Amino acid sequence: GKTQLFPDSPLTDQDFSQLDQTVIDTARRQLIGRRFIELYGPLGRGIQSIFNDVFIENYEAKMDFQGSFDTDIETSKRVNYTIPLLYKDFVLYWRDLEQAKVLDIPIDFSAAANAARDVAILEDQMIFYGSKEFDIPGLMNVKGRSTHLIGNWYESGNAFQDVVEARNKLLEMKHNGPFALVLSPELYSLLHRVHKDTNVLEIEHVRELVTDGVFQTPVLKGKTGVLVNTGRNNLDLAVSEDFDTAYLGEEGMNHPFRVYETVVLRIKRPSAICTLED
Amino acid sequence: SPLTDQDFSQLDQTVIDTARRQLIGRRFIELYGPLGRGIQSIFNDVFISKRVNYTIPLLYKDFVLYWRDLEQAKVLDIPIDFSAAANAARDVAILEDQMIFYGSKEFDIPGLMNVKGRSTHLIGNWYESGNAFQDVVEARNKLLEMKHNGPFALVLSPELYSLLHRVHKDTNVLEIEHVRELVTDGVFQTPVLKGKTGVLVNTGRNNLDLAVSEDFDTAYLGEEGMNHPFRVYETVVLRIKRPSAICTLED
Amino acid sequence: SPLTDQDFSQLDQTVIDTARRQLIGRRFIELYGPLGRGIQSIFNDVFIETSKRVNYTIPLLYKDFVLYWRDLEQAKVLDIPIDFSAAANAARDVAILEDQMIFYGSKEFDIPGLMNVKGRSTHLIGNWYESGNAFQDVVEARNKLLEMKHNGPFALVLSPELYSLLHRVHKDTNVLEIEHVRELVTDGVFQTPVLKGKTGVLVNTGRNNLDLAVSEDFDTAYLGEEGMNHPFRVYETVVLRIKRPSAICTLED
Repeated sequence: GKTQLFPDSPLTDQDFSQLDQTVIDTARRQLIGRRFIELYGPLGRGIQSIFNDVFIENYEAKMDFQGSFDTDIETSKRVNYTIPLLYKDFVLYWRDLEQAKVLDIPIDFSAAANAARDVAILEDQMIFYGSKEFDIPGLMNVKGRSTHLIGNWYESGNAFQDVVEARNKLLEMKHNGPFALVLSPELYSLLHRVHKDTNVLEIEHVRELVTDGVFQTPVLKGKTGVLVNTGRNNLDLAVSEDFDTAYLGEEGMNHPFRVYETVVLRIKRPSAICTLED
Repeated sequence: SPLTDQDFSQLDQTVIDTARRQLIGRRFIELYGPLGRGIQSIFNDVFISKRVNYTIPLLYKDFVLYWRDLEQAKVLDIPIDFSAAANAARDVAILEDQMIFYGSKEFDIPGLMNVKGRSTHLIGNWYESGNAFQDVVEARNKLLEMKHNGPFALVLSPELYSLLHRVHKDTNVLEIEHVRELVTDGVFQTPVLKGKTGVLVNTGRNNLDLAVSEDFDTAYLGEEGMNHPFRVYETVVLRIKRPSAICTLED
Repeated sequence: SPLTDQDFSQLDQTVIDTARRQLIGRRFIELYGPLGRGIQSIFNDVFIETSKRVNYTIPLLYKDFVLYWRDLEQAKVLDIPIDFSAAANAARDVAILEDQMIFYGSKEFDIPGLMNVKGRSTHLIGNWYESGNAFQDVVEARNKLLEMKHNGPFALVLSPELYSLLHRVHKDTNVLEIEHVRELVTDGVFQTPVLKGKTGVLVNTGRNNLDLAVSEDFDTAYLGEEGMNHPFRVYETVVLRIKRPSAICTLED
């Protein structure tokens, strides 16, 4: 196992397994974008860049008697994306490890949770805004997406009207699949009032149209939201290496570790995204 | 055949799963078997008997796989991307649902919302409480007066389906739970219908059915410029035998 | 017969299912067995509050449909299942005729029906548009039936209009009138299109009050080839015996 990878590690196989379990459990509870985006299978270390095809037009099926000789294919542009690396560091102290070993006390993996939280926050930020250095577009700044302006959401019923208008805008472009809604926390809290007309909570009424769930993320500030047509053919996440931990070697009698992963986001059809902005 | 049998199997499964998750009409309409390729037209007897002939149409959509990506896939031993196949399969299902709910004006095939001999019900303002229940009850009464007492299915536009999500006055229950026992075959919604429209249909293979010749399938169009084009196709048609067993909630 | 055993079995199954899902009277009325074809008349003793014996003649109900040789030839060539569609229409028509005979009798054979027998109770209904009136009317009808030493499980049959009018919310109550009505009527509430307007019937069920004598159930017969086509006929022989006319209350306008 991980002991073979780092034979000079203070921990044992059980401790490494517990650390990995803690890291993955902390990562799972914090990842928002992975709740409605499919994962392209783990490729491996044999790749360092990916290819993305961006479409600009949509064609529908045809009805005929026997068929046709010509083949109709939409025009697409090919681009190259560089897979970035995201990582964080934490330290374990020798005195605490020795005391736990001599007292037969379970080891406290608290810094690993903070490292995993920071890595997850960085990944969410990259997904929702893109990497400026590598020039990778994000959900809220892609080119060719639809834009909607929201009104005053303090008055009851306005949010439902805005969501309906965004859905109509997305539907007029031959997009009928299930939708997902992501909001800033300030707007998310405003949906927990009582709809006077229907005598129900506004969030419950909104959840009827958005059948893939409504989520909120802290990376969005102020009045900000996005409506996305869920589908593998529309957007995807390519993962080279998932969340993992590495031992950096002893230094100053203290043992540092690193938590790292390599992911990227591919947007195929920018027309399947609507952004609700102030 | 650039792909081996495993890749073809995954392609077929991907197309089938993508199509099945989107189809609405197949959830409450029976199929008249996979007849085969030996038939090209069907006969319908409207029992009011009048015999008509319907020509079975063909629905298809094409996509393409490139060879560089495939070769890299076998080189690196990684799963093959099939996003284009799913994107193609979605549109075929959408077109099939549109044809089922509105028919083809060029093939001269009636749809559920425009067939002759049906019943029409004018709905009221659904923004209040209880109006939807009254409208559904009246539509079911109209259907019942025509010697039709069987399982019923209700299909609504998303706007009306959302409007149904309210509180039934004086009983403190959701109206949807008060409708699900009258309409014992379920309530469905589909984006095909626009505005405030709906349909109530008495199910049963003796009232209406779907005749299919070839189900969803994939065909290789042959190599072209070292690439690989593919086609996704199917041949289906809808027969309505008792037009009186349909009530359209219009506005 | 052009059909083999399998097609005959399928035809019988289709006719049986169509008849079973369409018959209303058979839901709350007992059957006096399959008697057979050795009996052509029955005896009914009416108790009036004594016994009067009356001879009833068993009628025959039938309807004909046809299969076209071109369709069976095409189905045989293409190896596709045959289409038994006219049989469903014939079975539906026969069932409708039987229900009409049960609820109104035959004037030719002077057999009384449920809504026109002599020695029954009649109740005049009010305006059922207002909430609560129907509950009061049903309660009063059951009270009328109660002061006759009749307390068995009751059954209610209504016209579709009255049946639909009953699906509102009871005034000053959370529940609908359907539940309150079904509380009193423990044998179910049925509706049929045979009744027209605002009419209904409340019947104290039981073998000793009324029953059905069936000499031959639903069956199919081959009439022989004609014009290369194939006609068939669906038929049955039933009759209704009412023994205690006092156990019926008819709601009329």
